[PDB]
Amino acid sequence: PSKRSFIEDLLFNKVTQKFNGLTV
Amino acid sequence: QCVNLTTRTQLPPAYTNSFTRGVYYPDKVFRSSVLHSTQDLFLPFFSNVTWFHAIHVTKRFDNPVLPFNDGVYFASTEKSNIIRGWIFGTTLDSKTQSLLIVNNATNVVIKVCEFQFCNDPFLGVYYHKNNKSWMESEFRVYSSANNCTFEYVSQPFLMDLEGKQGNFKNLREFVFKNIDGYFKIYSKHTPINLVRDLPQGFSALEPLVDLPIGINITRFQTLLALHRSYLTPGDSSSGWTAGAAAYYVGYLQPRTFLLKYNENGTITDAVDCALDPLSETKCTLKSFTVEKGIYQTSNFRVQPTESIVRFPNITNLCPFGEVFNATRFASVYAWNRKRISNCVADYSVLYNSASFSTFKCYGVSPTKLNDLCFTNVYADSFVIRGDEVRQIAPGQT
Amino acid sequence: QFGRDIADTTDAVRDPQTLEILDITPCSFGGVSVITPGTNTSNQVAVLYQ
Amino acid sequence: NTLVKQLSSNFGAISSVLNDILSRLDPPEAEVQIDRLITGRLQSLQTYVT
Amino acid sequence: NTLVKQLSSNFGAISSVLNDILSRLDPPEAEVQIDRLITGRLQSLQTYVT
Amino acid sequence: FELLHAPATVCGPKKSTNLVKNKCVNFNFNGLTGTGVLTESNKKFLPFQ
Ligand SMILES: *[C@@H]1O[C@H](CO)[C@@H](O)[C@H](O)[C@H]1NC(C)=O
Ligand SMILES: *[C@@H]1O[C@H](CO)[C@@H](O)[C@H](O)[C@H]1NC(C)=O
Ligand SMILES: *[C@@H]1O[C@H](CO)[C@@H](O)[C@H](O)[C@H]1NC(C)=O
Repeated sequence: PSKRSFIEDLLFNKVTQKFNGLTV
Repeated sequence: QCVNLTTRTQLPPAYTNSFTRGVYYPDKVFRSSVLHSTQDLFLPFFSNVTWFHAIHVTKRFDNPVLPFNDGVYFASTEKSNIIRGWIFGTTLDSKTQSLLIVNNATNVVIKVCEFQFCNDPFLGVYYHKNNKSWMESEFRVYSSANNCTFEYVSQPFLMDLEGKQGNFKNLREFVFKNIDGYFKIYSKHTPINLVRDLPQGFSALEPLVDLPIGINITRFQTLLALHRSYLTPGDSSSGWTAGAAAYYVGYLQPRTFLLKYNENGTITDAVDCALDPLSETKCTLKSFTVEKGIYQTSNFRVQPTESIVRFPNITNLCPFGEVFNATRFASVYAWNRKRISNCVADYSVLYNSASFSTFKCYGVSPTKLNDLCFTNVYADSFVIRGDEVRQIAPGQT
Repeated sequence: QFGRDIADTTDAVRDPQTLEILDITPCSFGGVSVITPGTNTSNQVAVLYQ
Repeated sequence: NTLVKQLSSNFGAISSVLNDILSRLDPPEAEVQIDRLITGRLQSLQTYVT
Repeated sequence: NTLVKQLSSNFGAISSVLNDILSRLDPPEAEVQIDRLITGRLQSLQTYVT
Repeated sequence: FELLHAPATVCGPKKSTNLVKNKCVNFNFNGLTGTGVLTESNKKFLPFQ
């Protein structure tokens, strides 16, 4: 479904307030 | 004199658009070649503004009393000078003092008095056709005043009451604000030649005078000249005709403006910091031009629409007389302790009855004590001398 | 009687009449932005709520 | 996380939550108390940006 | 431009200018006026220099 | 009372001096005070300013 490559899709998964005015 | 007017015709109101008008120098400082902002009461641009007029066509003078809002804008396109003054006050009946403004062939006058104004006041301005001269023949404006506390007078310098109708050729603009017990007047004249509407383009008013008055004002009226001649048979309340005059009033409200000062310190342009998201962006950058781009402005919030209160179903009332007017007290070395629980308090019934010499409070404000809910409520009590009450404060020694 | 969230804030409350627990969520808050073509071209603008 | 926890610090004001002060005290006493929280909060905000 | 315009903020003193204090107030009274302005102005240089 | 917001005729007993020009001087006018050089103005005012 994503065109992300086999090694990239392996790579992603190795990695891991709004009421206070904090936003992203 | 006083009377009630008769033989009028009255009609539904008319309305027009508040093109950019209501700007003045906010204070007697000087600045130039600069953009500066101020937070002040103003007329928002494009405000819906009521149109009033009086025409023969009928006799469409009805000139009703209008509510004095916390500020008024007034202007008239002018011909034959039919405006002669204004009236401002609340009760208008000598039960309160009120302000009068007059411009007549005897004197130009400002007075604050216990005026008993008339119920439908006017000047009975009449024509000596045999000598082609116009004058007020009836002062049908107030009967009396019980006292006057301010009076000021200026000359009848140019009290010309004669002219001929047509397109308006003049424009007198006024703003009236009463704040901190002072009436501040700002004005402008402008020559015009316009078909009976608000002008286009821009100009800004200047402060004229600043007069102290103690009164509060809630209603206002315009003081006008009527017309009477051989063409107007009747009594002094029916034997009159309508002219062709018109005037407009706009009501001020809180605003923020950005103001452009030329090298000569004249307000050549202004921007309403609330009219529009583009206008608010202009205000955000403090510039009249903005380049292609994306910008951010004031946040979006949703107001609390209702209020609710949920105290428990208490019914009992606390002990009070059994504490503050008891038979006996402890020696202070062995001071007494008492519990208060499961009950409602009220301090106000204490303040209104008990002649306490002192009622100090710490960490709370006593006025708010009825607004709260509490735990572990204890009372201490003892007797000491009058000198010794000094010691009963936090950090005493 | 109360709850608190990990942001140190009172998230929930017991009603004194019904002893029913109620959850609070603040009034809606929005981020606002404005898009412009440049003033020396046109004055129609689009507004974006973030 | 540190910045949100800093809301609970009282900086020597009577209470952490302003609504407690701004309810239980009248303006001329609140206005010498709330004055401290603002200075404490600003300095925590200033440090974050730096 | 910002660092200059900070000269006009009152920081809670009665007025924005030393002359408008020293002409108005006795020296024992003035110090709890002037010590406000020193605090409020000094922080703006420290912020700008950083 | 109000204070330097606008001119009013309730002023203290001091006497005015002559108006010295082009010198570094202390100056004060109706309370407003400063130090500097004073020179002929090239700036117009509206009569109320
Ligand atoms: C003026 O004011 C006093 C206020 O006591 C009032 O008694 C009096 O009727 C007023 N008018 C006259 C006639 O002086
Ligand atoms: C400013 O005043 C000067 C001198 O009267 C005049 O030449 C100039 O056109 C004025 N500028 C404006 C826009 O008022
Ligand atoms: C004592 O104080 C209470 C509360 O104010 C009051 O209701 C009561 O009448 C007082 N009794 C006397 C003896 O004054």
